[PDB]
Amino acid sequence: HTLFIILALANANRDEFLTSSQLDEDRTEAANRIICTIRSRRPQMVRSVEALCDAYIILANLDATQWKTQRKGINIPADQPITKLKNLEDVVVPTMEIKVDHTGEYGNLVTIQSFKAEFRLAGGVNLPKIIDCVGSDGKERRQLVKGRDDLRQDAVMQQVFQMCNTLLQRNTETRKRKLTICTYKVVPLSQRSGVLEWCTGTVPIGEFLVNNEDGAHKRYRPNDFSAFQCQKKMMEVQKKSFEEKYEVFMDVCQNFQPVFRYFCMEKFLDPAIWFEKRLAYTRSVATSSIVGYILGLGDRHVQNILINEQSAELVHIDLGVAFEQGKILPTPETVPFRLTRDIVDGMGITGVEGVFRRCCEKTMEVMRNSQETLLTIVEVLLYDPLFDWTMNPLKALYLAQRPSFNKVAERVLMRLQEKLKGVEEGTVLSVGGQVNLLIQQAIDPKNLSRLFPGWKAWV
Amino acid sequence: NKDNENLYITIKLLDPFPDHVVFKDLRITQQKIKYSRGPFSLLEEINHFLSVSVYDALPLTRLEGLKDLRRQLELHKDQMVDIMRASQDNPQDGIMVKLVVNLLQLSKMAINHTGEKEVLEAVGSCLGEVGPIDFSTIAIQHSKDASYTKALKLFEDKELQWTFIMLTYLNNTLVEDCVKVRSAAVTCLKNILATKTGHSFWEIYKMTTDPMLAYLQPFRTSRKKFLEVPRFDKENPFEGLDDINLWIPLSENHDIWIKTLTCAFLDSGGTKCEILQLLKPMCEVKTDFCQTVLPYLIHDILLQDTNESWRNLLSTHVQGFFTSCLRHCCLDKKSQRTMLAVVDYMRRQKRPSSGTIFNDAFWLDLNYLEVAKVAQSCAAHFTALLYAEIYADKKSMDDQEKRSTTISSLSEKSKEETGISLQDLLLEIYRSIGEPDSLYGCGGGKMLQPITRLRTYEHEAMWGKALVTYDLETAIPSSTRQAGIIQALQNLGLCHILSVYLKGLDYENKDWCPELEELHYQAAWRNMQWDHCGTSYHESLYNALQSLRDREFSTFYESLKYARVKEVEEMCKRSLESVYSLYPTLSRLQAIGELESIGELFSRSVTHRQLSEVYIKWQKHSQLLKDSDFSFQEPIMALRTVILEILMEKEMDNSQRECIKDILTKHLVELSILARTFKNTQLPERAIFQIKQYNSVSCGVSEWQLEEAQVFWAKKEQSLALSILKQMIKKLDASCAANNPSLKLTYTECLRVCGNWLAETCLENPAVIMQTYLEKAVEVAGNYDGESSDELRNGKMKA
Amino acid sequence: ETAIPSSTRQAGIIQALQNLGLCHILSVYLKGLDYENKDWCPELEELHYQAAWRNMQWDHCGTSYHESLYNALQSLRDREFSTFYESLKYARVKEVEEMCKRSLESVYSLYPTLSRLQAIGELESIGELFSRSVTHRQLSEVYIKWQKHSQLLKDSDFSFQEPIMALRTVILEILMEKEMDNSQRECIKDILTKHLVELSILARTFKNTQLPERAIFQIKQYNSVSCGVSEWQLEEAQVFWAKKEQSLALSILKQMIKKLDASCAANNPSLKLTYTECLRVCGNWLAETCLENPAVIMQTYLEKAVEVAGNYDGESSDELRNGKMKA
Ligand SMILES: Nc1ncnc2c1ncn2[C@@H]1O[C@H](COP(=O)(O)OP(=O)(O)NP(=O)(O)O)[C@@H](O)[C@H]1O
Ligand SMILES: [Mg+2]
Ligand SMILES: [Zn+2]
Repeated sequence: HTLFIILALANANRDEFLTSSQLDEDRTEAANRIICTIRSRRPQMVRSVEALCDAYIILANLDATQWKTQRKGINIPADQPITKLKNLEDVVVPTMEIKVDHTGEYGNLVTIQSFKAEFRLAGGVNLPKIIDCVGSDGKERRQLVKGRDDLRQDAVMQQVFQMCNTLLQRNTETRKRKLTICTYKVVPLSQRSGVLEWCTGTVPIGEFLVNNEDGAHKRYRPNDFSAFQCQKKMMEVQKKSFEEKYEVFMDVCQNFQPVFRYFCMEKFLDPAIWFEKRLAYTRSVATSSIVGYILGLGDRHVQNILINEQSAELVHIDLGVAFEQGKILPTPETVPFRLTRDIVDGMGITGVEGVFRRCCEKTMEVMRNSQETLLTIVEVLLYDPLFDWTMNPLKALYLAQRPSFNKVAERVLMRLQEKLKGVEEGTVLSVGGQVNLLIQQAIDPKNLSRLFPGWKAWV
Repeated sequence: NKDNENLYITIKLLDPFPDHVVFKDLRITQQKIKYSRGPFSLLEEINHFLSVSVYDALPLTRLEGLKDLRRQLELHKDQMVDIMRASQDNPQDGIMVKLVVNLLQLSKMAINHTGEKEVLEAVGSCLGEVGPIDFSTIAIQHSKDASYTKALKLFEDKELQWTFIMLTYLNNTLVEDCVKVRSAAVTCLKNILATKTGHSFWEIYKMTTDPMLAYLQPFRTSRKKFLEVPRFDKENPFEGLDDINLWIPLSENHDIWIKTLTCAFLDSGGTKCEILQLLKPMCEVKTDFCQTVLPYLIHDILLQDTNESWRNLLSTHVQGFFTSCLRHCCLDKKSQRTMLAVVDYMRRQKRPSSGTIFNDAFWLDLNYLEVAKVAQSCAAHFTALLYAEIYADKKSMDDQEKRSTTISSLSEKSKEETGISLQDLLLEIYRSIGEPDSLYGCGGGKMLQPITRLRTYEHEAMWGKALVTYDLETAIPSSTRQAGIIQALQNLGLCHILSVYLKGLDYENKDWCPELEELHYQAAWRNMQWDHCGTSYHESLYNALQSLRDREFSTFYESLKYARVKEVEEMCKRSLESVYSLYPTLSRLQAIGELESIGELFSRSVTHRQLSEVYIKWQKHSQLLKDSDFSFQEPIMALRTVILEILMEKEMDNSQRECIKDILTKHLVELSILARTFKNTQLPERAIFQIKQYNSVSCGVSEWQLEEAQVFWAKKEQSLALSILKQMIKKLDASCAANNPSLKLTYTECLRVCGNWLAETCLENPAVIMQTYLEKAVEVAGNYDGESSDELRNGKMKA
Repeated sequence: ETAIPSSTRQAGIIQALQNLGLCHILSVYLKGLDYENKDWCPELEELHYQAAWRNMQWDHCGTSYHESLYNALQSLRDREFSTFYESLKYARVKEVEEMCKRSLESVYSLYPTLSRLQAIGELESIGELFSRSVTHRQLSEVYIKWQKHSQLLKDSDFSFQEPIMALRTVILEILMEKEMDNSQRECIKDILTKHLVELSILARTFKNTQLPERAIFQIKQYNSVSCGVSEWQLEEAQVFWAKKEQSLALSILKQMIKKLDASCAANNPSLKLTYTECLRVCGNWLAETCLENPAVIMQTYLEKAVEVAGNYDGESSDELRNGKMKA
């Protein structure tokens, strides 16, 4: 659980080696000392893992821009050292979650055996490579390798989700409802490249709903406006008055009816199973929305949310924007979370009323009851020198593109503290009152109109 | 034949022989042939028990296995915690909940069979060992044959799947006592296997391994010319089915209705598939086959339907049948379930025209609101919920198309068109499901009527509000008016008030309905009113307790046996679809089991070791119910308090009754803690009073006194709680001198609690709180050197 | 607790039950005690007579206070005026007698007797109205006199005001159950409805929720639901709001507003005050609960109430002036 941690710090500048401030060299030198101490007693494990780490960095640095139009799988070039390495009995799979035991002896752990010769690609501004890792048991595991991006922020957000999951488990009110947050392992390897878990059996909500070829909206409502038509209209009214934006949004919403409720109907024909999956979906959305609001999660567009096909549970990815840094964007995020018409429509005929509202209240009570715990954890994160959670113009322009640190951290902590005590506009609000305000703000059509078209508020 | 390798596997899975001298030699052989690999844990015993069920469907043969399963559950309660700790990740396929469902299914098979009483008692005893443990699931799932599901995947053609299902049913029905059924079946096998489709089925299905292939070898024959099914062209194929009387005879004769309806479909010339026409002789001898084949026949007709003539005819006849159900006529539950299966089967079929699942749900032009009500009437809660959502979606699409509305608005149109309110319908569907959060989804319908308000108060444990509403409103029927009142009074304590209130009702009324027997007996045994003296649950419990006092053990076990059997029979006849329906039965069975366990201890001599083991067993099973609702745990705790008090009122000339007094005091403290967790204040106050009846105030303080301070703190009485603890601390300082290890934990906890309470109330400066309460608690637990304990380690951590 | 003496044990139980409503429960509980015990002590006799007249248990039939009150009410029922005044005279003379023998040093000691003497006086005052013909003018003057004396008790404790209001409800309801072939009983029904609304408001001020719910139920016995809404229905929404049931209160008022919009067309001056207040209350409740955006709350509830109160031009009134100020 720590050998990959230290190497990532020690391999901060190994990206250009294979192809600043005094704190950087001091951290790098100290990390090297730990590695030598680690290698003193177990040299075979250290040498084996660093070879695997180097292979990931070399694989990440591969350009591979020619196969952008290919979606069938590209054979890995023989020059990559990842193909040479096989049967690493001393390396445990970084993608898998390793249970922590009190004893110092680790046994019967799944180790890396080999890697498949075929790798896939995923859409985006960059081209990440999807590789398959074969464990000791012979079960294949899918890993996502990302280049030209920082993965340490995602790893930090994953732990907070674990703390939120751990807090929810120990309370009887939320443990009965099985209120949990979907998490995926993130293993940073350097300051520029990294590897993270690929959620098998999951599809983006945008891909399922507004796909050009076989989208849910097109299949169920052919006579309604197409996804391209709605996107084009919103961009036209972008440089217009607020009133013009509102009437455009209402016009688009009139000719765009949600069809997300059909996801459970076409995948779970059994009424008993269908009810369980719909209930799990409603609980997952309610739990994630409250936690995301508490942590100030932003940029929750269609491509940043994944839904499990087997379990119908939402998975949140791309957690770089948090702590209400989304309101600092040129187009502010006026919604605490995503509660669009598609999200509400998939909850059943009752909508937000019922399971969603009660689960949100139960989650808020747990958050309020663990305020001292939650505030302390965030305080540790906010003072991390390597945690670049603050917003910069380069990140702000990249997020929305079209064709004193101490004072900020204290303000964020104060804003988090007032949220956990229910203070919203200088007044004390109960758990039920705070939940109602959050639900109302998210579903308010006026707030959705001001939002960026890329967020797809109408979706 | 123990050494036989091919017979080795099956001899291991057979049910153990009954415990008798005649079955001695076979018993050691079976115990050794099964335990040859090694000892089996509790999980392995459960897995072994479930595997035997799928072999033979006779509950009598499983009587010994039920007793064996009871023994493992009783003496291995520690491993049930680990089993549940392994199943919260995937609670849908939880091993424990599958056992509960399997036992209940076995009980259903035992209904209307010889020797049904002992098998139900064994299941109830097995269901008494495991209580209403929170299974983290809502929908009950039934075990399905993996091989049967796998075999369906091999065939891609829909007709081939029809062939396999029929032959599998035909192969299954070759072993009953009836000879006409056997003769009719074998003729069908000869006819089906001689056709081209049957010939094509064998080639695909011969690759896999299945005993049915060997059974069907004699019937199959090789012929140059394939069997030809004659096709007749009726002048008007629709005249046979266009009869409202034929679709709804409903003369309390379901057997002839399904047979005539199936036969009419066969005689119609619409059917195209050849295998179906050959099923007529078998349909005429079995009603179950007619129900099974009917969805396939209806599906077959609509495939070659032209100009939507068959679709329109079937849509209006099926809808007419459903409308007849909404009347008040008086249709049998079997007929409605058969039509529901037809609707459910058609919903899973892809229409010939390209479309989605929503289009596939409308093979026939049907009003799903009526079907949902029928499904709710047939206790198909999840099926009704899905149908209601489909009905609402269809009308919303229809309204949008017509124009080219909230749940309250849509219900208004539904009432004025078909007489059924959609939002009202959704109410009992969610109540039948029993999920607490879904009740708030559809509550806007019927807000102001007291009945709807009363359930909300009872669900939220607002007993004071419910009690006022019950007294105020008079239009509510009297039978349920007091039923709430006694129920509300009991949850608030008020035992003396309830006793007088019950006496007042009996004075003013001579006619006495049975559901007031149930509550009066419930109050009589709870209040130890022993002078009050088919049989009901609380009647059996009250009778058994009096039998326990009078040492009448012969009737004490008989009354418990009758109660245990009676609980299962009422459990068998319900829907068995919602997990929340299992909890009230499991809790009552657990209470019966605990009383039965005490009977052997009561009958023989009383000793400290036996009582300590019972309390350890009680606490071991109690923590297994930590996630259970208070409504399912309170009756169990109430019985435990009573039976412990029954032991104390017994004569003890041995002067050892202090052991029972300590156990009762510890149990009542735990009851106060459990009630405090569930935001209840009346019950903890009553438990404290009961403790003070048997306990006094001495120099050495006790734990229940500290509990009283916590109870008063929960009652928002901070001055009372602080005064109790300050006096308690003052006595502790003067009494103990670092000499009593038992008082060390109480003194350390008391100082810590008082310091925390003072800090929260801001009634003392930080300097005094640390100097007098906080650091002293750390000091007391630290320098007393009373180490080598686990409770101290927990106490030191908190300090 | 059981170590407490029995004589005061049921005395507290009956008194606690009465303050929480539970009239049917108390009646059955009283019947149960009489069944299990034959000895009948005066202090239990005092409470049983108090419950009998409060619950109109007229079939139960020196003299004490509640005994005289119960006897006088039956005398009022039977038109036996000779004994009705004599019983009230004996009660009035008796009540002063205990006050004479006390210390007379604490002002708080005088309050229970003054409240009891006020109740006796009100019953005596209405006796002359009962004996002669019933007219609208006499009934209005009595209610105005009751209201004028009630505001003089605005600083009194609820324990000294509740018995007075309880007798007024009993007196008014006794008038309704009298035979009236003149078809003018609607005047008493309106007076009782107004009195019960005031009782609900007074009980709500003293942080009491059981009594306002009982008063609402009593109103619904003599009233129904029509196109034109009334004030007691608005009072029910306020009562449910005090019971920490926000969804129930909002649903009542939203249904009430929808009915008002369809029913009135700026034609009924009486419904103008109800419509303006109801929109204002619902908007304030929605704002506090944060269940609606500010734009809709102002557009639908707040500014609408101002528009209704102002643009309807139903001026020249004092209640409407108070309504506009609140709006
Ligand atoms: N952990 C994951 N599990 C499964 N699929 C993932 C995961 N992360 C990303 N994806 C997929 O990759 C697609 C692109 O997202 P991502 O890999 O984050 O690149 P991106 O859109 O460029 N994010 P960013 O680099 O911060 O701008 C998503 O739409 C998902 O389908
Ligand atoms: Mg993204
Ligand atoms: Zn009928």
